[PDB]
Amino acid sequence: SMESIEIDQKLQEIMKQTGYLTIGGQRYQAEINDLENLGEMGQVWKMRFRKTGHVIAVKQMRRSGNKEENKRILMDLDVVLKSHDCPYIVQCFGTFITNTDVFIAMELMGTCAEKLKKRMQGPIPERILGKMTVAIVKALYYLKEKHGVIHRDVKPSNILLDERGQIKLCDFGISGRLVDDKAKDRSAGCAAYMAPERIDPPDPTKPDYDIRADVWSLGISLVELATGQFPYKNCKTDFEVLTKVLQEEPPLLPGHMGFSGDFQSFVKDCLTKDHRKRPKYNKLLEHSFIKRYETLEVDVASWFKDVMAKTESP
Ligand code: NA
Repeated sequence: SMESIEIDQKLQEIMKQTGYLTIGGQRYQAEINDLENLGEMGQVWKMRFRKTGHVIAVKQMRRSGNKEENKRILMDLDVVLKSHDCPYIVQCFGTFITNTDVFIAMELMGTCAEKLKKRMQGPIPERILGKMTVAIVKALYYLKEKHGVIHRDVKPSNILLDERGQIKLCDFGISGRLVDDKAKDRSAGCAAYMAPERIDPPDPTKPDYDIRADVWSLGISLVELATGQFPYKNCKTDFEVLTKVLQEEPPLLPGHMGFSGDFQSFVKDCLTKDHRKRPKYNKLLEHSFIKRYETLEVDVASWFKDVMAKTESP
C-alpha cells in the first residue's frame, strides 16, 4: 500500500533525528523524565523542560492508539517540519521515543483567536486583525506554493498568538496534498466554515475543491473576530448554517461599525459565493488591506498581554 509505504517512510525520516530538542540555539539530549508535566490543554500537554526552563507543548503519539488519529498527528508533524522556515507556522523542537509512545515537542503559544474572542466578549481591533490576516494568508500561501498543501480547517481556533506578538497558523492534521491544484476529501473540515462549493459542488461530476475554499473560511473567520460573533450563531443546527451559506447572501462586515474600506473590501472578496470569482492567495497578497498591514508597526504584543491580564480564562 503506497499509503503504508509513505507513512513508514516519513516515520523513519523523523526517527533518525529523535532523542533531542533544539531550543534556544542549542541541541539537548531529551527523555520523558526531563519534562515536568503541568496539565492538559483540551492529548496535548503543557510541559517544562527541566534543562532550560522553557515551557512547551507536547503531543503524545501512542503505539496502541487510534490509527486514523496517529495518521493525522504524523501529517501535522510532517508539514510542521517542512515548514520550519515559514515564520507564520508553529515550530517543532524535536521528538523522542519510548517503547510505547512518540512524544512531539512544539512551540507553546499564548492562546488561540477563538479564546481571545471569548475573553474580549466582543470585537478584536482591526489593527490586530490586519496583522493576523497578513500572517495567516502568508502561511496558507506558503503551504500551497512550496508544499502543494491545502489546510482545510482555517478557523479561529487554529490561529495562535503569543506574548511576543507573533501570529501563527497551526494544526495541519487534516491538511491535504493537492493534485493539479485540487483536493478530493469531502469529509475533511469543520462544517460551519465550509465554502458553498464544498457544501454543494456546482458540477457533481467534478466535485473537487481548491484553496479558494480556505479563502472563504478565512473570510468567515475575519467577520467572526471583527464583530465578536460567528455570523451564523443564531442558526439552531449545522444543517441550518449550511442551508444559509447556500441560499443567502454572504456575510459582510457591517457598515455602521465603520471598518476601513480596505478591510471591508478584503472580506467581501474572500466571501465571494461563486468560487470561480473568488481570489486565490497570490491575488489576496496584492490587496491594499494586506499591503497596508505588511509595513505597519502594530504593537500586537502589548495588546495581547493587556487582554490576557484583564480577562479570565474562558
Ligand atoms: Na515555522
